[PDB]
Amino acid sequence: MIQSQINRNIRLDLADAILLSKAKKDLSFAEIADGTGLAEAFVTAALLGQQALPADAARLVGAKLDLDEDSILLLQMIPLRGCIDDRIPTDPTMYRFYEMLQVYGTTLKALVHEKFGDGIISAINFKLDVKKVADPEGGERAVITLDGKYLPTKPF
Amino acid sequence: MIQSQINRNIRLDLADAILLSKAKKDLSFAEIADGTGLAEAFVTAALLGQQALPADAARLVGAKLDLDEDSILLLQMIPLRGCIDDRIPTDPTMYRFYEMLQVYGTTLKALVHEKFGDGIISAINFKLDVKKVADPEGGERAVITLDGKYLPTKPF
Amino acid sequence: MIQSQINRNIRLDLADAILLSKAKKDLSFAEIADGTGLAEAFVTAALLGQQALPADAARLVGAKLDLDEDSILLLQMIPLRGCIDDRIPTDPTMYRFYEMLQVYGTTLKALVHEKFGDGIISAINFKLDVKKVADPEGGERAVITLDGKYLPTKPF
Amino acid sequence: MIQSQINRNIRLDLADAILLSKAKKDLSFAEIADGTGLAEAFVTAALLGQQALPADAARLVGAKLDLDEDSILLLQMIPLRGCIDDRIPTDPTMYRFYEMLQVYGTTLKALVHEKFGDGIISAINFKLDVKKVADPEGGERAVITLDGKYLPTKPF
Amino acid sequence: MIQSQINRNIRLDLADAILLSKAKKDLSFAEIADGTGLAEAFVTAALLGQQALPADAARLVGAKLDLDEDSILLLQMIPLRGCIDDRIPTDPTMYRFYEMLQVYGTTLKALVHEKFGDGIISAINFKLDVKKVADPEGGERAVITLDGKYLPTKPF
Amino acid sequence: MIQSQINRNIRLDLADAILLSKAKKDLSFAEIADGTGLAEAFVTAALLGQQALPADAARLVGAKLDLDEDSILLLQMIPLRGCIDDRIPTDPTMYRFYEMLQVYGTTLKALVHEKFGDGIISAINFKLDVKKVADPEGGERAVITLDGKYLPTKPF
Amino acid sequence: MIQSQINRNIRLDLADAILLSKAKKDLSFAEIADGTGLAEAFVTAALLGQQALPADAARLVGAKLDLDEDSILLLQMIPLRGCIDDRIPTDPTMYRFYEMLQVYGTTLKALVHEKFGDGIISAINFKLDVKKVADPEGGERAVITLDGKYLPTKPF
Amino acid sequence: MIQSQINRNIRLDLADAILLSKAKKDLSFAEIADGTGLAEAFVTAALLGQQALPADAARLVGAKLDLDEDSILLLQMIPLRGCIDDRIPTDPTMYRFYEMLQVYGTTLKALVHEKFGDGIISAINFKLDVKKVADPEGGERAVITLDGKYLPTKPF
Amino acid sequence: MIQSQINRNIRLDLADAILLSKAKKDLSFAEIADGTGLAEAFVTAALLGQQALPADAARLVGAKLDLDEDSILLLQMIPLRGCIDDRIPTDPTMYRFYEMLQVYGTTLKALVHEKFGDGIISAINFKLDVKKVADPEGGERAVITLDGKYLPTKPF
Amino acid sequence: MIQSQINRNIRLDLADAILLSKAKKDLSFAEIADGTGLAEAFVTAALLGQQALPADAARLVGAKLDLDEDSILLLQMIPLRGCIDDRIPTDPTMYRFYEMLQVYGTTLKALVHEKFGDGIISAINFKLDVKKVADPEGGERAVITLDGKYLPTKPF
Repeated sequence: MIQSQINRNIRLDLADAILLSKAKKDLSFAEIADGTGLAEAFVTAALLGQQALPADAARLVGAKLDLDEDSILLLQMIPLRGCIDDRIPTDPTMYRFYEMLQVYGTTLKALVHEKFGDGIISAINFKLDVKKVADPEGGERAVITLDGKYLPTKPF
Repeated sequence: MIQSQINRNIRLDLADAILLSKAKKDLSFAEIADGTGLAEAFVTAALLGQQALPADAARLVGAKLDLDEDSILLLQMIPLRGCIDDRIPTDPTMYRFYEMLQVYGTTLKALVHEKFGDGIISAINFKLDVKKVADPEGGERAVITLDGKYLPTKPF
Repeated sequence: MIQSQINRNIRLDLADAILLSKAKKDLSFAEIADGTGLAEAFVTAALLGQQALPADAARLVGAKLDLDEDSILLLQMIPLRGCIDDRIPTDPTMYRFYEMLQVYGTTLKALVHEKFGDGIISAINFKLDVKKVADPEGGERAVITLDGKYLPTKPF
Repeated sequence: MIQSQINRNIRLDLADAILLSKAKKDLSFAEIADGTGLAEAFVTAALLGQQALPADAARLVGAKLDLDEDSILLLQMIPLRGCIDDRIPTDPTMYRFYEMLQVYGTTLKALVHEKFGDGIISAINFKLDVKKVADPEGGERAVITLDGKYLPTKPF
Repeated sequence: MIQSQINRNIRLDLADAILLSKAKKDLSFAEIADGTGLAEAFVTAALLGQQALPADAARLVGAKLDLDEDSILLLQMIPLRGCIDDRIPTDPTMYRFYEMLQVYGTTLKALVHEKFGDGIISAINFKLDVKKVADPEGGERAVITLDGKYLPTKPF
Repeated sequence: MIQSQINRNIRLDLADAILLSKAKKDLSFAEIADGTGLAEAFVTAALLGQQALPADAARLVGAKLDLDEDSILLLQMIPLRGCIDDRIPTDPTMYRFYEMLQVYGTTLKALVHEKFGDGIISAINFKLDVKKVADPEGGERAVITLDGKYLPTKPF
Repeated sequence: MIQSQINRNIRLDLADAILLSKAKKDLSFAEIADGTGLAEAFVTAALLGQQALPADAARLVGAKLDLDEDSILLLQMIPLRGCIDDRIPTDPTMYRFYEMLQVYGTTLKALVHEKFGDGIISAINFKLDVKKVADPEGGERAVITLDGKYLPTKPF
Repeated sequence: MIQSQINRNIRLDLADAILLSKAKKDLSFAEIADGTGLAEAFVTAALLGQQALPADAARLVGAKLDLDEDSILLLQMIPLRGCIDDRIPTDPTMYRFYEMLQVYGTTLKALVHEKFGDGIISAINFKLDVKKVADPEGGERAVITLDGKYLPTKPF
Repeated sequence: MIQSQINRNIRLDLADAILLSKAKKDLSFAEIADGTGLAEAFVTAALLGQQALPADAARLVGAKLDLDEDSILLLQMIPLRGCIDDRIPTDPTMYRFYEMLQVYGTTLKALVHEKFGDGIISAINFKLDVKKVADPEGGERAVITLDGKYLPTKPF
Repeated sequence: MIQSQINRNIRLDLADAILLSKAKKDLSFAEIADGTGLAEAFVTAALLGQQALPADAARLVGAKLDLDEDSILLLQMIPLRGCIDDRIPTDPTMYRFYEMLQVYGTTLKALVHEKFGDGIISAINFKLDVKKVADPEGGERAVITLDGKYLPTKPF
């Protein structure tokens, strides 16, 4: 894929249409990603404008959601990424993930440098997943796994 | 503990002093936390101004770091949390965790509502840890586990 | 249930249409909510894009307001919450509630930690109500009750 | 009292000193306010730089906290109010009250206009209290009462 | 009136249309307010989306400006107030009033507290008028009178 | 006077010192300005860093407040004006004047152009005063007079 | 003229239409202003939404650009001024004039107070012109002249 | 020559010291620059932290102001330029030059491209001066000349 | 030539249309620029709203992309430049170039002043290109060359 | 190196001390880096707080600049990176590199995706250098080479 976007509004407008069609068909994101060979977090992110789908997956989810030909093509374009309206989320569900950064951001830095060294944990060579588990005290917990490659910073 | 702070600069200035003492003594965060009974991410976060240490743990790390009495008291105080200087990190290592939110924030929201329902994954009833694993294609990866309670949003 | 929004403009545009119909029909929020079994503050918030209505209540309020079938479906979706245009309200009526945070925010923090411990008063396990009472000295007062669960922050 | 401040840092620096004295003396805000004749939220807000104490209460809390003469006088000055560092709190405890505004701000406006009319609920002719109660489902809740005069907006 | 707005763009778009009709009809704000019994500043503010007109005044100004019935209803709605695009005016005429705040804002605070005590001068229980007077040095001056009730901040 | 400042912190730091001395001596702004031949609002603004005092008034207020020689010189310097910490006041007393601009800013623009024409009402050739009067409904009111030269905008 | 605007987008949308007509007709701003009796900077500013044209000039440039009657009327309206999208220009050509203020802003203040006294150089009683001259070392230079009335700040 | 600064606070603190010395010695910027062969705008900007002085000029002005040897050296370093505290000036005298950009910024762009072509008028190959002239209608005017080289933007 | 834009949205909307046509036709930027005689970075920048194409190149790329006549004209106008939506990129690919300025911006300043002197490296007399090369350790690298004229800052 | 910083001010204050010592000693960055075996851009960045020096290089440059032992240790710690005071540079020399992003940011994205695919050019696996070359039309140019590894974004 060599085609890319520069205005996030195009794919994000498509995301809204996808969500409406998805709600009318009573579909889940697991169901949509089923048969694509791709993880639910990757396929979901693509629908929401933050990843590009291969052609085969794009045609599959486009059929499932009744998308027109322009929209199936748009899902394959490399996006202009950035899902937050204005830098800091207002939505409580999204905000809690930002709050984890406000509380543990420097701890993440410190422990990455202690265990790996100078450099970063990648957000590109990177996998994400969300699992629901029982809480032994009652209720449920989300176990969200961030799996990123360590890239070192060395002198040159 | 019923005492709390309102100006983050006090605990963050202490953090800078802790970090210099820690460097002079060639100490790691894992070995500072050893013997506290507490996870390294929790103890590290406390040193960096973002959690309160129980008294026994505050005295132990204070001994290792040669902290004065006011500093050992300060580590026990409930902090004014917020480790980011100005809302968005400049540091590449912490920025990548912000970028995961810019790319996957809406996917996290969508999958949380899919698997749990309306509501939030807690940043309060919450544990995190960082593990280093080998990348089968070469190098190292960080597996960062966010483990939060689901709190539902229901009508009233 | 499992469907959710990512762009607040969809439900906020619906709220504008809802307010027009409500005004044209000379309806109050109390009487739109009457018969739903849900509190006026919850139903009002849903109309204004900040909560999801159960199917039975969305159908009922949609009949009262002559909403099309897509609008009744949108009311049931889990919203992308955040009602303030740009972080700080300009409207005097909403600004006063922000001002109470500028004046008493640190007092709320201090007294919450004093009475409960480290942690938060939840905005999720949470309800509020607005009550009109007579002022003994003349005129009327609003008694706005914020009722949230204490969630402790514990070492791990 | 006709003396007032223009730079919040003077009283906020004093607040930090008060908090350290309070912690060294193992005092609660309820204990400090006992005997002043004033509500704990009012006295606490004054200590934290957001209200002015009458002379007798200033002298009393200054004895309890072993404050010097300049500090006792500062507590009686009318403050430059505003406790939030930079408009939006970073601290989770304080942030939850902001989130209440992001979710319910327009509902509070709508319900205030429906029950009272055009105008505002006052943040000046206004009392606040925080009450710890049992959660009937288990645990504890905060019942926070905002009690403000209705001021109408009428043509002229 | 119990109906209120949450999106200022609706009444502001109406204001743009009102101003065009006013310009085509060569009308002044003084002429439009004549016969309403309401001050020109109040009626003007309502046209520009910042006040609500009573029904009789809305019908009279609507006849003068040839407004449709939806527009006449909208003028009676309680607005989402806030006339400044983005917090600080760009327009020189409006900016000068902001600059008066930058220069005299702390003086206004200091003199209010000196003459009245702790508290505010209300922007709600409030009247405003603009008068043209001759400058004895040549030219003209505006005398703009801000008339607000004092509301005291008292201990509780 | 040809000397001017470029960093407001110098004169604002002086202002804090002036306020402490003023408080210790139980002085009002009205009596500090007594005998200067200058209006209380002008003298007060100079003490608070927003105007320059002539040498005679600077010595006169400097004696009343027991200011050192450098301070009396500073009060004569042309200031770097701007009393608001960060663009929008947090203090309720100053905020209300900002809110009057949010509600009536466009009304003030419209009425200025109607009565005078294109141009501005000056904040430079400008005087203000604060008067305390009875509220005929009960209580007290402030009548704040803004008196500014009309400067026309003309084609060239 | 007593008619004014409050939303800059109306005249800025007109400016875009003017620019398209001007490009299609191969006209310069000098040619458009020729015959108006007005300086090219003033007429150009009016076309771009920042000044008001007298009626004779409005009709003339309207004929040159084949504008409709609503547009010719809009050009006569007193504008809501402010041509910069979001406070700081992104465009290099416009940014250089902002950079001149970042480098020389305090020097301009200092030199104005030294030559004139306390007060301002007016942006209202003000003329601007752009002159192209040869660079004696090769190339071309712009000599831009800012010609503003000095308005003194005097005690009262 | 080759030494440069990265923190504007160091030279801006030096500027404050220079202004205090200058005020005590009753010096003007014209007299300080006298004998340097450099324009008063250039020397003044250097004192205020926005240009570098040659060694001969730096010792010369340093002797007039009784600067220590570290200060004379600092004046010769290449500065981190930027005199505005926070992007938009609060001071009325400096604000007027920003307002000229809000009013004429796009006119300056349009006339530069008309007279010269695509590209910029330089703020680096650039000179400015401030001249006082008489206003034939009474009073005084400042003529500020901005003189910058045209650098073209050409295809490659 | 002499025509220029003031609202970036016009050319940026055209960019979106170009990208859609480009993807439908399976074209690369390299192929679109082929035959123009112009570098691929310059032509691409023009398509994306940030440069002006000469007439012959505009017609060539217009034919390739099946653009209408208004669009071919628009591509020849001098743009209102600025491709970043809100100052700091959200997109990871664009953000890495901002991060190189956060890490190396003061080093670039320091080394420019050491090797060249006071002044700037031009962004106007400026060429850039992107080259794909083998990584000697495995994989691919981008070698991005910024080639700008040095403009000195000298006294006047 | 497992030690890291969380507050950039510590290393940036050290950078200012380094720059003063460097200026007093008439040293260039090239000669400070000479004998380290490290590139001038890397050593310079470390001195300015944006990289970590290995122990041998830290001791060598510490000797050259007469740094104390705490400072030599600080240069070895992994920094909290971010050299720009407030997100967008004010300094002209630094700003030109930001302007290159405003003009070419979307072109860089487009050409990276065209030549490499989805993903990023690394700012971590990354080197840069600054070279002076003669301009054949007269004067000098800077050739700044940004050399980063391509990291692909692949489906998972």
